[PDB]
Amino acid sequence: LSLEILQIIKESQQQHGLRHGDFQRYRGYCSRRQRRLRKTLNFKMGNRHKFTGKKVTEDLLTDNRYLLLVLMDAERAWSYAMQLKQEANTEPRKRFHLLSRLRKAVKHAEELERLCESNRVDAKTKLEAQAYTAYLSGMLRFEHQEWKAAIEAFNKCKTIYEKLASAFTEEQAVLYNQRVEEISPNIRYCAYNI
RNA sequence: UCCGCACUAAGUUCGGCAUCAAUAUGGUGACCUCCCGGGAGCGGGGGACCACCAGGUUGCCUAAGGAGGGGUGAACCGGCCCA
Repeated sequence: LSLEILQIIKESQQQHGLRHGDFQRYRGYCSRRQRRLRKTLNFKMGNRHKFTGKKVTEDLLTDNRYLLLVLMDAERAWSYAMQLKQEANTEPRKRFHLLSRLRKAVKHAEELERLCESNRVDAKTKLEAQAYTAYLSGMLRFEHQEWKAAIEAFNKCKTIYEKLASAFTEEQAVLYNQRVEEISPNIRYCAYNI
């Protein structure tokens, strides 16, 4: 139904090491959270000695929790990419795996976006996921030095964030304004690089 | 505050399975094919295909696929230096 992806990710990253710049602990926590969610809802991927490719269909979205699985997959991919960003200063080889991982991060984001097109999901989650996917696509295109698509995605995501902030009270719009302030320097730097 | 309770929500600890590919250059090891010379052992030069290591741009790649570290390397079947 209705979910607050931004609130969940903000409450998760600010309390699991990322508040001071720690990515190993956040990645470990995300992996443990994914494992616990898989065990809790009986979402086993492969049995003993065998593996089967699972899929999140619209029929099983009635639990209002399978969104968190794909969200945590995307968050883990993003954390891995930003972790390799730190170690890419002295290891030039890490960049290829960094980009190969963020390319799958955008795939996870677009999967979580496309699974929300059904009527079982309210209008808030769809718009929030669209903003998240736009931000992720912009980050991906910026990291590959593609400026036009990155700035287009950044414009879309900031427009959605501003509309969402205007839709609510000023007490709760602070987080959306913070996200806008976080993404503005990237847009300005990309424009300056041109 | 007590519960052999129910599920949701985070961590301790121990096992099992699996852990990618293309492109440019150079190198090693098998095998194949063109030559020049020589009274032998052979010497010099050019290519086709496979495996691997280091290492630069990448992906119609996955739930992921480190350019990580170690050991065995066997019966004579990885070669090197070979009494």
